[PDB]
Amino acid sequence: VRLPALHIAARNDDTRTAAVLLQNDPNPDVLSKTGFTPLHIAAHYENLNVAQLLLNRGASVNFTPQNGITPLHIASRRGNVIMVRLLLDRGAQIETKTKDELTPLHCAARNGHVRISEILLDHGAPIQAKTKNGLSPIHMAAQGDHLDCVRLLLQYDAEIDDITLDHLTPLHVAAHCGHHRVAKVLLDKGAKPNSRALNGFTPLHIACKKNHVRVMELLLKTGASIDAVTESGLTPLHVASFMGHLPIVKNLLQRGASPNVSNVKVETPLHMAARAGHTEVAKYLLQNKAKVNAKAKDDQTPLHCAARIGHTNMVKLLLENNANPNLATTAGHTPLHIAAREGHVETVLALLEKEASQACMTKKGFTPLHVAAKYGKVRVAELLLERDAHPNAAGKNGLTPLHVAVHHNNLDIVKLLLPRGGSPHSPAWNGYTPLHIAAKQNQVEVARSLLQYGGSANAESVQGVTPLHLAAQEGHAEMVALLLSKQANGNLGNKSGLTPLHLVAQEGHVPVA
Amino acid sequence: QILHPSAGSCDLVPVRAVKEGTLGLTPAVSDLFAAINASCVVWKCCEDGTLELTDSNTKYVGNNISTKGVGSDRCEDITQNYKYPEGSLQEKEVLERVEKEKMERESPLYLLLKAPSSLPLRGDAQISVTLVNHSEQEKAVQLAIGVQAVHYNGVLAAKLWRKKLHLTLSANLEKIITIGLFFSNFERNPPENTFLRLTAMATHSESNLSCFAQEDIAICRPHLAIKMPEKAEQYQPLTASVSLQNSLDAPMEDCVISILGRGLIHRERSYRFRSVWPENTMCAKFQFTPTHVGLQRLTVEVDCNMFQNLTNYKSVTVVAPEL
Amino acid sequence: EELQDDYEDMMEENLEQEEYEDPDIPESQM
Repeated sequence: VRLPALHIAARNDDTRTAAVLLQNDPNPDVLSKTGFTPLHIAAHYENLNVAQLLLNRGASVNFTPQNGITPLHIASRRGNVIMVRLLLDRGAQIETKTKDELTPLHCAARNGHVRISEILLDHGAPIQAKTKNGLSPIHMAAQGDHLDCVRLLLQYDAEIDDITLDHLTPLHVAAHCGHHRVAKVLLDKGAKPNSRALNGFTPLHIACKKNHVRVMELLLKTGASIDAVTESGLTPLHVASFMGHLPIVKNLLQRGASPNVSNVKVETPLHMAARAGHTEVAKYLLQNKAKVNAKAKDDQTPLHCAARIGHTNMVKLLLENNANPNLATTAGHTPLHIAAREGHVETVLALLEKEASQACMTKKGFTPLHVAAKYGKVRVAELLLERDAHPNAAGKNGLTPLHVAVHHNNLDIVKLLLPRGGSPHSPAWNGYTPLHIAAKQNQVEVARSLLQYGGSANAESVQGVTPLHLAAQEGHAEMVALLLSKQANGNLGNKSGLTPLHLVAQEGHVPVA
Repeated sequence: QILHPSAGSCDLVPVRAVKEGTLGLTPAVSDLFAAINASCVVWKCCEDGTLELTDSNTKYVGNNISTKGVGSDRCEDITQNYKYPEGSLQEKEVLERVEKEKMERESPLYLLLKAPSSLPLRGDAQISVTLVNHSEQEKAVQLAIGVQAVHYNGVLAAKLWRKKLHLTLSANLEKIITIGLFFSNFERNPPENTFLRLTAMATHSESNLSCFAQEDIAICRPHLAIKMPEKAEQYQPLTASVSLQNSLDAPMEDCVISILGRGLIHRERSYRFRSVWPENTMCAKFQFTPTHVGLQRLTVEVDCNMFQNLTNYKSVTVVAPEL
Repeated sequence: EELQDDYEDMMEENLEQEEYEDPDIPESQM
């Protein structure tokens, strides 16, 4: 687990120990466990004397380990100007690539070594060489905020609009990393300000995504399009409002960016600031032009988007300005419906304080109380029933909130609806009562609550079917015994005369019979 | 490490401590951090005496932190050693931590000012003021433009130019105003080694708030071009030609040129060249013998009645004679 | 102290093999 003695001598620049070792063992290219020769160590630490000794004793100046890191690569990465010179005079190859296709110029430019980069360029290094991801040395210089390296590479006729495999120009990289000085040099040297990435992202889009305000001002000063869209229709205000960067949003709106723009999903910048919860960005959007009641796909408002995530103070902000809670989607869902689905009690309370109508019904026929009863939201149902909610509201199908609480097996909603007015004697379109559903689904505890509040076990459907008929047909012996102790008639027949024993015979449950 | 004297005693502050806002490591981290992270608040001084807050453009501090490059006469930017990129997550973290430590211890109008980075000496340049009305009604806006000479340390030198415009902005309309910044309009010549503070101030009706922007403009002097071979032999005569183009509005009089440089010229040699009329060129040749082997540098200084201490340099590698 | 760099693990850490690689090209899909 210790290094070979020649590596240790190379690290310490000990030429006497190295000379003794090479007199004993004449191999200067002894390999460590990682496969690095002592020349690699000498190039890393810029130990000139031991490097000259090793090269005079026959060390491979162009040694290539499995990862392809030559000593010239290490000297260029570390900034060892004198070692780079010495290796170049002894025959170091200038175009050799690593496993990720990095040249020594890539290593020099990534770490911003201007002198080394100029030395390699003067020896014929390829300035347009690419890595596995298509990064030229100017990309690596722009990524590291190496202003003078970018300047030197541009002076050596590097392509200012070279793209990576992701179609990223050096301006794109400068905008992504927030290096406004590199971006300034590139744009003053003629870089295109509206270059498109793979997803149609301009450098302005990336600057507005990462809250890089100085890059944004520098781009807009040099003729970047403020209304440029991506493939999805994203404006820089859509990106800034979604990410919540208030300085970017304020600067874009001050300069005259349109705030009522839409994308494929017909979403607006206020929609993305409601769906993300940035109340201050949305507040500034509404001070300027913004349609608070604007509609997207599926007829969704920013109130719909704010109610889904449950961010309460945005709901209060949107509602206080001009938002109308009674607006509904294509499926008929008002923001009260969405808030009741996710159990957002504070959002429901804020919506209800601003005249949200619980009488609004979806296409299926569901009030917000229905949705709470379907999804088991007992805090929302408690708050709705507290303030003007009809427990026996029904649509065309006749389903009440008690129907959908029993159907989805929400005991807490059932135990909350019954004392407040949820009637057990409410028939559906087919005449089914809430006790009909419990008896079929073997909800014994729900049935006990339904029976305790006056549920009738002999209530009949449109075809004469009682809950005892459904319990016996489904083979629920405990349900049948419960109903039979609450005045259920076991001899009662349906329209065709079928008794519960007939329905037991059809399916074959011995314990029920 | 950064040497930071305190009016006294001196402190050694690591650059990383300033970058990370490690206030408490050394006593001077707070001052160095405030040197490159403070915010600028602009107040308008009304003639009534009341001090009104102004809606001003962001004045960034700690810009282009520069030092001489290694192995070259190029300029290296080391701002990333002192600061995270503006608006980044790391800068946000550092700023919030510094704010937390200090707290524990203790509009319808938009103005955009476009200015060139330099104004030629006794020369001409154009500036642009963009005003954007966001109100639904038209605005009677008083736009005030000022030019002031400021020293390197921010001390006000002299008031050079003021300009008052009266514009009407249509509702939801952007207006671009181009103003020519001419040296001959200045009430007095700027003092030497000073910079130009260009300010714009837009006030409308009785909104009690004024848009404000400012830009620092450097004064650009004629380029001193030095022509000299890249390599020179030791103990052999070497000729360096120096050229200057008179791009001013007056002749260059009382003209003195000096040449120096350690390893090429013993002390300095000053010469007189003829007066240069406008749009003409000086072209002076100097012969000297380099006597020290190595990478040397020739420094040329030109003096006249229009400008003084105009200095340019050129590097020459002096090589040993062939054996 | 002063002898940790003589070992293969420490020298591998010192040589920083990750800086001779293309790390990634992040996009941060929104």
